[PDB]
Amino acid sequence: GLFGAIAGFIEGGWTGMVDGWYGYHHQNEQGSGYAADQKSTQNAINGITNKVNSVIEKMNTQFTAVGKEFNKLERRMENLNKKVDDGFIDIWTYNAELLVLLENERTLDFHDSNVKNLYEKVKSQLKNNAKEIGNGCFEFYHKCNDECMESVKNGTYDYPKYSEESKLNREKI
Amino acid sequence: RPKVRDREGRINYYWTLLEPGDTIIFEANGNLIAPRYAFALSRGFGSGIINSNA
Repeated sequence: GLFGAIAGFIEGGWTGMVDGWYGYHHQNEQGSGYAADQKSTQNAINGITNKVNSVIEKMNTQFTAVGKEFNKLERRMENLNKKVDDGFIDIWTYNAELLVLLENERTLDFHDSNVKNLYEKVKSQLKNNAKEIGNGCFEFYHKCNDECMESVKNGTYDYPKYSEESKLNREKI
Repeated sequence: RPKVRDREGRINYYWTLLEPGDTIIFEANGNLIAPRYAFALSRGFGSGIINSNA
């Protein structure tokens, strides 16, 4: 969208990944599988949670009786009351709807952010030991068993340990 | 007056609040509908009335 990851180069979502909002799909011989990155997902849940709880919990409301009843020689008062009520209703309607719109856009952009930043996190670890295949996917030059994958996931990857094999496999490509 | 509940006459109803220490005095030679029961209350604040069949 605003960062070109969700609905951008990553065409769609993974219905099989239930561990969270953001995650990984690996393809080492040992087998495939889906996982979630609980760090970014958890930070996103905390942020969004705080947003919603900030749009709700911030509404102070004193004890108030909106209704006022007037007679037939108090039409000025009755129309003044009507004017107050209608004014507040206008304000809250407008500001409420625009708030929902604007912050919905902001939320979607926030997810798009998290995914792009995650992709870049992986990219900066694999500079020459892999190529950018398709979209939201890297192909390795050295074979990366489960342990290695779970290494990319928790940040620690150890690049020079696999740099040589990669240097070989890359030349002919 | 036009018959309302079949009555050409009327009674105009009146009320007031009597704060502690103060004294209310009625005087009349006729046409008075005296009070029988009054209501000793403490106030409360800021509410309204509801008109529904719920």
